[PDB]
Amino acid sequence: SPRRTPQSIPYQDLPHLVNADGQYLFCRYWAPTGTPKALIFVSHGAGEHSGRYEELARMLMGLDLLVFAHDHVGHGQSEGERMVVSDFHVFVRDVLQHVDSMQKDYPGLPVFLLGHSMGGAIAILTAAERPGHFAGMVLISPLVLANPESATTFKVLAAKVLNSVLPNLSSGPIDSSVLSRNKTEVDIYNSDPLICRAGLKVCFGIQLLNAVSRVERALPKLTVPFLLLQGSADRLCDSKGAYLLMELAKSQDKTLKIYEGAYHVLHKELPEVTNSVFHEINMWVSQRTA
Ligand SMILES: O=C(c1ccc2nc(-c3cnccc3C3(C4CCC4)CC3)oc2c1)N1CCN(c2nc3nc(Cl)ccc3o2)CC1
Repeated sequence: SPRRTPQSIPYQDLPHLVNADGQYLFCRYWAPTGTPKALIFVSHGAGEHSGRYEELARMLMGLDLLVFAHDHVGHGQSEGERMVVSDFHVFVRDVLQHVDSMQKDYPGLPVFLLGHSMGGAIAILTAAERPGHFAGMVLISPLVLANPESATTFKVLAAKVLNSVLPNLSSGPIDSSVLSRNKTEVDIYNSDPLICRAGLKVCFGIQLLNAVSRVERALPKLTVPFLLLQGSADRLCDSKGAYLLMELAKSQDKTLKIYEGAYHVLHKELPEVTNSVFHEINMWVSQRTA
């Protein structure tokens, strides 16, 4: 009987890739009609999925890039216990597998990464693993420094799980309303059956803590060009992290745009913010694929 997504759709009916642990990842592609100028992988965040990037991906495809993505293990239409990961590096390993597969299929093209939130930490660690190989990285509110208060509170729970055997302990859910000022986008997020909005399993939050630690160690060695988009009112990925990334990265091509008063999900924020975000990514990628 065929392997099916967690929503019961046979993988044989969907674009997919099998990762190094034998788990099926659901994949998406947006390719232009002409010859592609470059490849770009879209790296989604915690609890969400690649389908949330439809509009951004179609904009990038319109610049003649071949955009590709997958749902990370434990997310969306990919396999794995929901919101569990044996180690955070699994996400990076799987991105690298998909990139390597695509570069075989479409050789000679430069490859970019775009990542948001947890997906931005994944993007940072992916570029850091392959210094010199990626042409550029677009980061929308990447997880660099967590909100200090939320992180300290969580670290209490983390102390229980790290010192005891408590496999089912969970944090309280994040309030989706404090992550975008656009109430319609919040309602869409709350309506999407592929989003996990349950409280975070403490074991997974521990891997996010590992992600923050690894990102810190990676920054002084990062050299990839990057565009960094950050809201000043981000209640999850603290803006201090974006400033620290600008300061500590060794990249010779680094740009920060701060959106004053904007919340975390900048590409699903108020129209004037999101329109700027799309425009600024368009300009930055166009200039680096000319
Ligand atoms: O990638 C992440 C993401 C990043 C980092 C996180 N950290 C925790 C977390 C959860 N529980 C306890 C503690 C924590 C900590 C971590 C840091 C180490 C421990 C912050 C203390 O959850 C996170 C989630 N996201 C992207 C998708 N997502 C979204 N998309 C949305 N679109 C709209 Cl329109 C409205 C709303 C939305 O929300 C949600 C955000």
